[PDB]
Amino acid sequence: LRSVFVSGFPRDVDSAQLSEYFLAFGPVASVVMDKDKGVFAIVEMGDVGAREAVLSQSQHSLGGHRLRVRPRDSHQLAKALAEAADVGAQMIKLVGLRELSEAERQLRSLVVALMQEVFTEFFPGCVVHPFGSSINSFDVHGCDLDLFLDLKAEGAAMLELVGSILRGCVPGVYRVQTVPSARRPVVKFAHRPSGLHGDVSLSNRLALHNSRFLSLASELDGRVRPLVYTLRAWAQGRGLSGSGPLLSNYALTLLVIYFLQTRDPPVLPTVSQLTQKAGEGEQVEVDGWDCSFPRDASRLEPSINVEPLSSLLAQFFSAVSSWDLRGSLLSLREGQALPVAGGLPSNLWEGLRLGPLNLQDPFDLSHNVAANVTSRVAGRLQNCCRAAANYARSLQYQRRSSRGRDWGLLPLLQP
Ligand SMILES: [Mg+2]
Ligand SMILES: [Mg+2]
Repeated sequence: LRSVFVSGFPRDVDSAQLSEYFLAFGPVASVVMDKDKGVFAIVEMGDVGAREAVLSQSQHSLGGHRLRVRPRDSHQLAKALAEAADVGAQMIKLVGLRELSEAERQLRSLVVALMQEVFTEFFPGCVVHPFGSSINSFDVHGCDLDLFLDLKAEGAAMLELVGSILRGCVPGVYRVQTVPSARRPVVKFAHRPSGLHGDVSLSNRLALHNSRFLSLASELDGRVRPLVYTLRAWAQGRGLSGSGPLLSNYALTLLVIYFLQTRDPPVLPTVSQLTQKAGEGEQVEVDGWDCSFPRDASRLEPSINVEPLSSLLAQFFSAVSSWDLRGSLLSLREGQALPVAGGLPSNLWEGLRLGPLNLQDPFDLSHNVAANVTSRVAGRLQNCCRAAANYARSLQYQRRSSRGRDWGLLPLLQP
C-alpha cells in the first residue's frame, strides 16, 4: 500500500503540480485524477517509506488550499465515541463502556467467596484477597481475576498443593496450571460457570496494598479514571503497554498518576502526604515499607486543579515527551522527578534497578516498575507521545465532526 488518497486541491489544478508537491517527500510513481468527477485523486509514491513520510505530516497545502491526505465490539466503541459531545465526554464514555458491569463485579465477588470457602477447610484461617485489575477500579471487560492466598522448596510444594485443591475440590474450575518457575510463583485457573480466568499467588501481599492505593486515587479525583482508561487504550493501541519490554498496565497507571501529581496545582497528592494523613489503626507495613494511607478519600481535601480532561490529556502527551527518562527516577512518594546523576538514588533503597525508564513504586522503593522497559520501548513511548501531543494541538482533536469523520480520541485509539 504505497498509494495515498488526496483531496481538497483547488479547481483546475494539474496532476503534475500534485506530483511536484509530493515530490518533496520522496519519489512519486504516479498521480491519477478522478476522471468523471473531479475533487479527489490518488497518488502512488515510489517508496513505501516515502508514503509513510507523506502520511507522517498532518499539514498539507497547495496553492493556498489545505489538502486532506489519508491512506487508501470495536465498531460499537467507535460509533459511541463519535456520538459524544466532546473529548471529555468521549473519555467518560470510554470508561463507561470498558468498565465491568455490576453483575460482573458481583459475579467476581461470588467466585472469590467460593474459592475462600473451599480453601478455608484446607488452610484454617486463610484469607483470599482479590488484587490487581479487579479491585483497583481500572477494571475492564473480561479482565483477569487475580487472587492472593494469605496464610523456596516448601513454597513449590505448597503451590502444587494449591493447584491440587483447585484441580479436584472447588467445583466448576478447569485449566489448572502450576507455575513455580516465574519471578512470582502462581497457579493459573479458569472457572467455567462464571467464565473467568486468573492467577492464584501464595504471597503477592504488597501488591494488594498497591491495588488499594490505585482505588484511592480514583476516589481522590474524578478525572483519574477517564485519563487512565484513555491512556491505557492508547498505549495498547500504539503497542506501548504490554507483557515483555513493553510497559505493564500497572506501570502505565502509575505514570498517569505521577503526571497528575506533577501538575501545577496537583490533581493528586503525593503518597507521602497520604501517609501523613493515615492516622491511628491505619498504620501498616509490608517487608519494611510503609503501606499506610487513608481508608476513604472523603476526609481528604479536594484538588484545586481546574484543568479539563482534554487539556490534561494533551499535557500528558507533551510532558511525557518532554521528560528526561534515563537520568530521572520518577517518584510517586515525593510526587516529583529525583535526579539520577547526583543524589544517587541507588545508594539508599538498595536493589533499585535503573535504566531507560525509571518509575518508583509508591510503597516498595527498591522496586522500579518500569525496570523491564528497554531503550526502544522508552524512546518509542516518547516519540508516540510527541506525535499525539502535536495531534492534540489540531482542530481534529479539539472539536467534533459534522458528519461521519473521526474526531478527538478516535484517531488515537486506532491501530
Ligand atoms: Mg459450606
Ligand atoms: Mg494475569
